[PDB]
Amino acid sequence: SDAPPLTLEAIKDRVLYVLKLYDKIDPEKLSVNSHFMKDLGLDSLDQVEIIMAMEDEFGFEIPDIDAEKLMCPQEIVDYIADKKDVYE
Amino acid sequence: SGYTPDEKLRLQQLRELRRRWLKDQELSPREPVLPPRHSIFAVTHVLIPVWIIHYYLKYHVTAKPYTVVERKPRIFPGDTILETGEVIPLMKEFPDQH
Amino acid sequence: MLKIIIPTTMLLPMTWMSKHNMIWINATVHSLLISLISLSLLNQLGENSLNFSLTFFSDSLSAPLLVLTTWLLPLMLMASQSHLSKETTTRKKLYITMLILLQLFLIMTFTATELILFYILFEATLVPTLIIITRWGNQTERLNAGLYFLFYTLAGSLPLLVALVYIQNTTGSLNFLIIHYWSHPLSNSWSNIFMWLACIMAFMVKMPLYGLHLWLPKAHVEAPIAGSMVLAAVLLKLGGYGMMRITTILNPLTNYMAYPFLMLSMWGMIMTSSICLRQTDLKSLIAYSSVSHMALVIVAIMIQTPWSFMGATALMIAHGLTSSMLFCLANTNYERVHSRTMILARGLQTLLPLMATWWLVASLTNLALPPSINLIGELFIITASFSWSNITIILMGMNMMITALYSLYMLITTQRGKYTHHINNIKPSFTRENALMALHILPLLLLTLNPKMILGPLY
Amino acid sequence: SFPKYKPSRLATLPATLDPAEYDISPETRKAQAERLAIRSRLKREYLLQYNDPNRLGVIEDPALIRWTYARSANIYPNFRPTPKTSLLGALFGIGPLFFWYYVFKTDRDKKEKLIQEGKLDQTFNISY
Amino acid sequence: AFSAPAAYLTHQQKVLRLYKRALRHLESWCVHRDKYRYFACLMRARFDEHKNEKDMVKATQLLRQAEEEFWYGQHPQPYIFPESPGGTSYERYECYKVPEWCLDDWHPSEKAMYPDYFAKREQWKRLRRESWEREVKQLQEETPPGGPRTEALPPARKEGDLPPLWWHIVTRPRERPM
Amino acid sequence: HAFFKAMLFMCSGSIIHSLNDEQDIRKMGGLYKAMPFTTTALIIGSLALTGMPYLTGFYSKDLIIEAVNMSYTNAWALLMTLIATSLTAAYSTRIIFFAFLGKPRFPPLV
Amino acid sequence: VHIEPRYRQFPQLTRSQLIQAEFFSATMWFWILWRFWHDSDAVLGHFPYPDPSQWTDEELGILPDDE
Amino acid sequence: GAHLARRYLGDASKEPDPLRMPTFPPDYGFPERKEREMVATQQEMNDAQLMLQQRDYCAHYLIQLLKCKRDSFPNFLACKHEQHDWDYCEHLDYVKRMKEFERERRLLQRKKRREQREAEMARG
Amino acid sequence: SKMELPDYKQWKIEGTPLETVQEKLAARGLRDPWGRNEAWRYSGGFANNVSFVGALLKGFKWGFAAFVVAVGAEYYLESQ
Ligand SMILES: CCCCCCCCCCCCCCCCC[C@@H](O)O[C@H](CO[C@H](O)CCCCCCCCCCCCCCC)COP(=O)(O)OCC[N+](C)(C)C
Ligand SMILES: CCCCCCCCCCCC(=O)SCCNC(=O)CCNC(=O)[C@H](O)C(C)(C)COP(=O)(O)O
Repeated sequence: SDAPPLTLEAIKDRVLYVLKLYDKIDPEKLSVNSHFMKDLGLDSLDQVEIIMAMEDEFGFEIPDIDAEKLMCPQEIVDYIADKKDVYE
Repeated sequence: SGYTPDEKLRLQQLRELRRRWLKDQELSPREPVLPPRHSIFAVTHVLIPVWIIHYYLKYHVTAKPYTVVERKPRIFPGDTILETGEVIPLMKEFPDQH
Repeated sequence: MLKIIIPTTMLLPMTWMSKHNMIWINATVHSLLISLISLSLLNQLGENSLNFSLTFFSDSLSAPLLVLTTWLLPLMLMASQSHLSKETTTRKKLYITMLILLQLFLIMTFTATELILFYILFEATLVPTLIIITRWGNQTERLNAGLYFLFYTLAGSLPLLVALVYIQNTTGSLNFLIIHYWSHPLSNSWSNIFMWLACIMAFMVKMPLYGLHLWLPKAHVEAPIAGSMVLAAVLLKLGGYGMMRITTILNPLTNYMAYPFLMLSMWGMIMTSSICLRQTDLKSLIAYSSVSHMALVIVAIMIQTPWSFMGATALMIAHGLTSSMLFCLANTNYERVHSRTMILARGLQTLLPLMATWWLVASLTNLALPPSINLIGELFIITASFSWSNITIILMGMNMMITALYSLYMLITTQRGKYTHHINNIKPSFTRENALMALHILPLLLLTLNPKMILGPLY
Repeated sequence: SFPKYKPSRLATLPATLDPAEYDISPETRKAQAERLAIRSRLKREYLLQYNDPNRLGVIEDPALIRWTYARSANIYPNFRPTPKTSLLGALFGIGPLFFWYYVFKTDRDKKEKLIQEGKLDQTFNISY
Repeated sequence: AFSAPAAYLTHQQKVLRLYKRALRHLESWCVHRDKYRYFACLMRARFDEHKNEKDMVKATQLLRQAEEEFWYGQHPQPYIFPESPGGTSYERYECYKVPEWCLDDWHPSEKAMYPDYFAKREQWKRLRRESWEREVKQLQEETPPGGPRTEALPPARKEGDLPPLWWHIVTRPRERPM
Repeated sequence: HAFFKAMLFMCSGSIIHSLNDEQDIRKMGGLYKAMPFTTTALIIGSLALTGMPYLTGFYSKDLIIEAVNMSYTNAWALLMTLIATSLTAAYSTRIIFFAFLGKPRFPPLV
Repeated sequence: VHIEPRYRQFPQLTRSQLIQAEFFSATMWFWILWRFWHDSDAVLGHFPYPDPSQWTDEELGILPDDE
Repeated sequence: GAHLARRYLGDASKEPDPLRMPTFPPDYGFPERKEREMVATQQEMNDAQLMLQQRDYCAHYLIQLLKCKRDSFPNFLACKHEQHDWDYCEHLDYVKRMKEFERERRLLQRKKRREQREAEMARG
Repeated sequence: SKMELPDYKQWKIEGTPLETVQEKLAARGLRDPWGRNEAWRYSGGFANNVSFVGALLKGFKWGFAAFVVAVGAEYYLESQ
């Protein structure tokens, strides 16, 4: 039929997959709850690039006012789940 | 930057409620409780309409003048007419620029 | 033709002798029966009219109007019983009495053989309409509307009366048959010019003519739904019928006395069609639509050709049915949300699909889609105007575009888009409203099937 | 440096090209604060009735009522006959009528003059 | 769309927004991935060259030239995600979104099917009804005396409370309702 | 024209449906091997639209062009017809090159 | 026929679609070659276009500039 | 095309005008000319109902082609000789038209040059 | 159904135009931290693709073989 019913585990896997292809983060040091400025030492431009990469990966745009607030991969996964009506 | 604690907590609570609501939209196995030959297409959709149309054109439409007008058939040299039996002469001894 | 007049006068005491909870049923049933009876007047001749007696006659122009009136009475009855549920029994009987008296006056008006009798009945129609508007209207503007409805009419009709009696002191008769047979040309003098104006201005203000139309938006907006129905579908056609009747004695003055009115009609048709494009009130949009269509009818009557008369008759019938349907469709939403603003309740196709289908059919008929009788009348009038002068095809063509725009505009504003979030009192459509829509729309296409019944005597 | 974009009525100036938002001062920030406060107060007043479980019907909006009243019923009481109003009314209400009268009268006079001389080719012109 | 806006945007916020817009439009110009990566790295270097300017006036003046350059060199037909406010499917499914209160007008024959769903609906309605008085009182308590100054709403703090004004956010129709 | 225009639109619709309702050619990568039958149909339709000899578009467009070439007609109209029939092949090349050749550019969930 | 997503790999191809595509491309090219072999005149022209300047004055009937 | 460039950029006085052509008598340069004949009768072309534009001097070949087309209906690839004959006749017609065009151009240029030469001779 | 993502360390920019981009950015002191995210578009079965002329002449070989066979049969079938 159409695309399968995206789940929370799939979204988390895809976000972590995209983040682990970033050269500026260490894959071993990266976790689901790691902060971008605090734990990973990135600036705002890197966060914008990460948001753009997520947009490319999932194929939908995140508004700037909402994208400014996502600081950990768990927050990105949660925003995606609430946007796409995913509950399991 | 990021969220303040109040926004984070409100988003968590609204997310919990929304996932509960979306889980409630699901259908249990009994939800739609409903309360209590081969070539027939070619007959009811082609044969019957063509019968009606042929009858209507044969016995009603053509009962009046000029209702179904057909253009005159083309006649070529060397042809013979069906009614009169007249044959048409040939075509003026071609110069034969072979 | 007393076989139609007497049953209405019998509807009167039957309503006044009915049990308190059976008035609507009896009235609707017997009004439908009277419409079925009046259906027999469509059997007309090809040469002369149906001269029943010295007082009443039926013609190929008045029979469709009589059928439309007798058919409209039951529709008004169904459309009225919703918002009059809390009324007392006596006031409900009074409202039904006003409706019945209006129907009786219209029936006698459309068949009078005499011009003074026609004037008396065509003026008597004001009292029930005025009482209905000023008593059962909803807002405080209604009083003013009544005044605007009254004097605008009377200032046009009182001179006519004078002219009428003047004619009777010159020719000796105001009977329509004798007037037609003993017709004589009108000379070119100032007295004849003012006699022409006196004979024409009443029917031109009842059309209404552009510039003289200010009473119509008030009257059609502050009136109750039955009042709007009867004002738009029948009472506007009194002017057209009267002009078609009275023009037999105005030739050849019309040949040059029609220029100001033709100019007003065409330019004001464009103007009112444009006004419909910026209207925050949904009822006012329908009222101005009526103004534009009646301007077209005025042009058709004024150019005085057989094709124009045929198209004008068809256009009056089609406009009556269509405008009544549009008013009822708007009244459904008003009764749901208690507001007349068009952009208040939006996206109603999602909530009411069958109502959206009714809206689509009404709007498609309003913009004269072929082969509807609206289109037949409009096209006949346009062909007659083209014969009158080739340049008219500009203005007429302009109107044809603008109409469509505003028509679809209304639909796109009310049915499409997204529903308003805070409006949660939109209940499913009742069987009564769907039946009202169906009984409005089915006769339109049924007459499309046999169009010679509404083409008038010139057919 | 680069070619400049000049705004028009039907193609307005973008926000990022506006000099007014690139030189700010504290009273502008205060004004923005009061604007947001008014917007938030109206939003709260709306949302309190919007979510009320006992609310059935239409939430009345005085802004819509004011808009419709201004567009319909307030216009005449605030009308004054001025040279501008009088001239615009005379033009837009009289000029088109006389223009169309002149055009149609000229056309019909020419057609009638052609008819009188018997040269218009009215053959097959049965229906009128 | 979910977050309450502020009275104004900060300088850093404007710079970030211009950076994102420039990157997206440059990608619209550079169709292929490797070329886009090359020119995006060039743009990133161009952006971070003036990152350490202590003069705010000169920073906002540089931002002014940046906006002028972007407006001159923008893509006339930039790529838009299909469901974005300019995309080809922005409001495609809005005609299928039906409010929940419509279910309150279903005929009992229609409600005879799906009994358990309507039981859960009754439970939700009861929860909202119980919750409403508290939600109003909490909003009354937490509001400054001069009316609210932002559009943000407080969370629930009490033992079994619910966040005030939650019904129409929780019961959104769906993103693909039908 | 009905034939190849309808089937070109059907191929475009197939591409759109496969790539999650995406219509921009800039995000349509290399579908030559991923969509073999669609590629075949679109190539055949593009060659028919450009009047490649002995296909369906040849028997009408070729005669139309050779007939405007042999007529007492406006010179500007003839020149514009020739430039337009060049631009036809130009935009067909654009469609094929951007939609089927090269490397993928669509979201990774294939 | 069940085809599952791949996530950054080439899509799964069934043999049928490849056979159909190759067959139809081959039939198109065969038709073009066959028709050109039998209807070359439709592309290269059928009759030789004569040039005018090699037409003598005798058949064109123009006088030798004297009478 | 070159004739267009010759007429529009060069001397148009000596170039033929397609609208007004031919401008010399048909018997002017030729001592005698044969009257071009037709093979198809008017009634024959009327019975065939060709066209008002297909009733040219090659109408007989077209009539024969149509007759063979009708007779060989299911085999729509059998009337190739008849089509070839019709095409050859139309080709000869076009060749004749080109010959007329050149005859007119040569007559125009020769007449104008001879008139100029005679005027110069009478001017000395 | 029940499919997992491929392991992430197989994606490398080596042998792809992304390598050329990295070399050109290195000469300017710059770096591209996103190449491995784009490597999948060149890594797997998308490694090579035809040219425009190669795409237009898709089934030319089979059709030409069939045409040659048919014409040869025709040449020796008129010898009946
Ligand atoms: C808001 C909309 C309301 C509806 C509008 C109704 C329109 C009514 C207009 C009346 C149409 C024509 C009226 C008179 C016919 C001719 C008009 C005149 O201009 O023509 C010339 C008239 O000549 C001069 O114009 C003399 C008349 C001048 C005095 C009239 C006053 C006009 C002022 C306009 C005021 C606006 C009137 C509407 C008020 C509401 C013709 O020359 P003449 O041959 O000699 O007269 C013909 C009559 N004869 C044969 C007996 C001799
Ligand atoms: C496609 C065609 C259009 C091209 C348009 C693009 C061209 C313009 C590029 C040049 C414009 C500039 O750099 S304008 C340079 C503006 N100057 C400053 O910003 C100095 C103060 N620094 C800060 O504000 C933050 O450090 C900040 C930099 C935001 C980082 O934010 P974070 O670290 O907290 O994430």
